[PDB]
Amino acid sequence: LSGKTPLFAGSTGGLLTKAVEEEKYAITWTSPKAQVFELPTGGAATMHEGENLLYIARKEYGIALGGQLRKFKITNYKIYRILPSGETTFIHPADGVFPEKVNAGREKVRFNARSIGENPNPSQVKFSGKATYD
Amino acid sequence: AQAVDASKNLPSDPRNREVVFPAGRDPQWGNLETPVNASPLVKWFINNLPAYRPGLTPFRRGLEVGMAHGYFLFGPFAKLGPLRDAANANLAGLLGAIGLVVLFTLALSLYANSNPPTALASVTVPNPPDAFQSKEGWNNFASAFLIGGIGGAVVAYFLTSNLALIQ
Amino acid sequence: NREVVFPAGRDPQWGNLETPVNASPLVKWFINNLPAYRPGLTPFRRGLEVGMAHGYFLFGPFAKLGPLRDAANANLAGLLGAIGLVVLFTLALSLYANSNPPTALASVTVPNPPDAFQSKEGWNNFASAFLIGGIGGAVVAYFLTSNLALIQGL
Amino acid sequence: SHTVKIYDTCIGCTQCVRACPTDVLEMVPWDGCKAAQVASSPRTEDCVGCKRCETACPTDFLSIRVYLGAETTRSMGLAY
Amino acid sequence: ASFLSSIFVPVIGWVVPIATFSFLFLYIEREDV
Ligand code: CLA
Ligand code: CLA
Ligand code: CLA
Ligand SMILES: CC1=C(/C=C/C(C)=C/C=C/C(C)=C/C=C/C=C(C)/C=C/C=C(C)/C=C/C2=C(C)CCCC2(C)C)C(C)(C)CCC1
Ligand SMILES: CC1=C(/C=C/C(C)=C/C=C/C(C)=C/C=C/C=C(C)/C=C/C=C(C)/C=C/C2=C(C)CCCC2(C)C)C(C)(C)CCC1
Ligand SMILES: CC1=C(/C=C/C(C)=C\C=C\C(C)=C\C=C\C=C(C)\C=C\C=C(C)\C=C\C2=C(C)CCCC2(C)C)C(C)(C)CCC1
Ligand code: SF4
Ligand code: SF4
Repeated sequence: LSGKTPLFAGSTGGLLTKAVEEEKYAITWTSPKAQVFELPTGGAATMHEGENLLYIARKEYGIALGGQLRKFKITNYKIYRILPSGETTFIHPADGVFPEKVNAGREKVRFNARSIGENPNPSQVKFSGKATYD
Repeated sequence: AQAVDASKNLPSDPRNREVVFPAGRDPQWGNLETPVNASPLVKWFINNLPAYRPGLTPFRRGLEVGMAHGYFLFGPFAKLGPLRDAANANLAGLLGAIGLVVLFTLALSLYANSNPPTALASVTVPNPPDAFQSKEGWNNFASAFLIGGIGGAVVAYFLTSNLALIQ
Repeated sequence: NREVVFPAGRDPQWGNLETPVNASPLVKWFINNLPAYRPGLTPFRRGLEVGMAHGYFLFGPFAKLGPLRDAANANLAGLLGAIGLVVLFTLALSLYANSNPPTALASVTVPNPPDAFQSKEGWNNFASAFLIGGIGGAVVAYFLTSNLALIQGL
Repeated sequence: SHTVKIYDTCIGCTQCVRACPTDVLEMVPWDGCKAAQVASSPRTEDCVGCKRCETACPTDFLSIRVYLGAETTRSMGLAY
Repeated sequence: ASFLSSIFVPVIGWVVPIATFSFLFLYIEREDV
């Protein structure tokens, strides 16, 4: 992970003890212009001219921030998951294409070929460990 | 125009000097360095308290902690408790104060046996505090709290009861 | 119904036998969680809790049955007599500690190795705590019994 | 943690994947020769049960469902 | 016979809660049950 931290004085809302112990997140993006943007949790900050990086508590804050970056026309937002051992994984886009646009490499999962009304009654699957939706 | 209006932008102005800073150098962190949190006076006081003092054994910490609390808890039970207007008013405070120390020591050893997660680090105390990160350290702390707490309450009882003779 | 008594572990070759008194759920907890076997304590804290229990125990026989029991200084004799007995108990630990004591044994009720009593340091720290807690337990029992009339008189 | 089940009545609106804050959903190609696409739920551990997708799906009854289940730190949205 | 109430009331209000809550707390916080 390489990038400049946005310039902000600091805030009570932000990283907490969970970050050291459990899966802190980090978002990365490149800017064309230095602009003022609202942080995910309180306040405002100034992004640098290129290769910004911000450490984040939850994945929801990063994607919520990405929607704000799209207002500034920045679509190269990347999110990572940082475990305490330092393992960093390219978490949000697994492949370069975004989730909205289809790609051949992906595969359907948890697809129920039946209609929703065709689900079985729960009495038929009691005392079996099965669930109706499965 | 007054010069105070012109100097508002300059950094030489006493206004523009900022007292508050981000926790450490990382601004992403939760805390904020403040004169209450990160002053040299407060840092010295908190870091040198028995819970944070360097080079002390866990038993010595609880004794210093217990002797304070035992000496403190005698007051409310004596003057404001029941039987406050009676010959045995001060005696009731000694028993009630020791009662909390037993209950307090129970919670300590009880919290100890349940695996305590950690002792956290903050701006006021940057290093990890002590060996309070294990059952062995917390258990010795509990036994020390009991001894000091019983002693501190007795001291407040001796001084308070025999205050007229001291005068 | 079927058998209740079993051999110690899987091996019947060994001496000990698993019995209700030896290997019940209740007895295993009490013995293993007594201070002499409780996990997560240092040698000092074990001796303190043990002595505190014994000083409180040993005060009674000297006071209510020793000489001068039917006198004004009865309860005082129990405190001094108990402390003298605790000191001898403390001295015995130092000798057993300073004589290279072999080992502590592991039985069925305490299956794991019992504690770090496998050295001179563990027993010596045990002895220092016995005197501190031992004298404390007796002093506590003295003030209660001497002032029991007041505590009830409240 | 949760379980997001996607049923046969999808039509490829792509509204569910957009509304998701945690990126639990994804649009994948369907083996249907004349079916353009279909949704998916590959990373279900990050579901936060906010039911925004159920509000977005325009079928008469929802092709997508979010069944609540065993909770965790991620599902409960605990930054601490 | 009235002295029984002087011994049974406090243990119900103090000893039994302390024993139950102390066991239950350590039981629920146990890692393996
Ligand atoms: C149901 C059981 C129960 C019982 C038996 C008691 C009994 C008592 N409570 Mg109590 N209490 C209870 C539940 C109970 N409480 C609950 C649920 C609450 C929460 C609302 C309270 C809140 C409460 C308050 C807020 C106060 C009491 C006080 C008292 C005492 C007042 C007696 C008196 O008239 O003046 C006093 C008469 C005396 C003879 C002096 C009493 C001296 C104490 C009780 C000696 C205790 C020594 C103790 C056992 C040491 C413990 C260590 C040991 C565990 C090893 C009395 C002993 C009052 C008090 O101050 O007691 C000191 C008081 O202020 N209670
Ligand atoms: C409601 C709570 C309460 C009560 C009733 C008392 C009562 C008492 N405290 Mg006390 N104290 C308290 C809270 C309390 N304190 C707190 C919060 C602290 C820590 C900050 C202390 C620290 C403390 C010390 C260090 C000493 C006492 C002493 C005394 C006794 C004075 C002797 C006497 O009987 O004179 C008659 C008493 C009165 C007419 C009323 C109380 C007057 C005292 C002097 C008040 C002192 C506390 C202070 C004003 C609290 C504010 C602290 C805050 C700014 C942080 C008295 C029984 C002394 C003692 O042991 O006695 C020999 C002593 O050396 N206390
Ligand atoms: C062996 C039998 C026996 C018994 C029962 C006693 C009993 C007594 N003797 Mg004595 N005596 C004996 C033999 C005995 N004597 C002999 C053989 C001699 C000749 C040397 C004497 C010479 C003698 C003298 C010269 C004096 C006494 C005195 C006393 C009294 C005080 C005891 C005391 O302070 O000890 C304190 C005892 C202890 C600190 C230890 C007590 C051990 C407890 C009871 C153990 C209990 C175990 C428990 C139940 C099990 C726990 C189970 C667990 C799982 C919970 C008491 C009545 C004194 C007195 O004046 O008499 C009135 C006195 O001055 N004795
Ligand atoms: C100003 C100020 C302040 C205040 C302070 C205070 C008020 C204090 C406290 C006080 C206290 C709280 C004190 C106490 C003390 C106590 C003592 C003095 C104790 C004693 C003890 C003893 C001596 C004991 C002993 C013993 C033992 C241990 C055992 C055996 C027995 C005997 C008894 C021997 C503060 C910090 C807040 C803040 C800042 C400023
Ligand atoms: C039922 C039962 C039983 C019984 C039991 C018993 C009988 C008990 C014992 C008892 C005892 C045996 C008790 C004791 C206790 C003691 C105590 C209570 C102590 C105290 C202490 C203290 C408090 C101290 C403190 C101090 C110190 C340490 C130092 C300084 C000083 C002072 C004082 C502060 C048995 C188990 C057998 C079996 C089973 C069942
Ligand atoms: C529980 C238990 C057990 C059992 C036990 C029994 C059952 C019994 C014992 C017994 C014993 C072990 C006893 C002891 C006793 C002793 C005595 C009897 C002593 C006395 C002494 C005297 C009387 C002296 C006094 C004095 C002093 C100390 C000093 C100064 C001088 C005079 C002379 C004053 C066992 C071991 C198995 C294990 C653990 C637990
Ligand atoms: S029907 Fe629902 S799941 Fe299917 S594409 Fe439209 S919004 Fe997505
Ligand atoms: S509850 Fe709905 S919107 Fe929220 S993560 Fe799950 S599928 Fe997406």
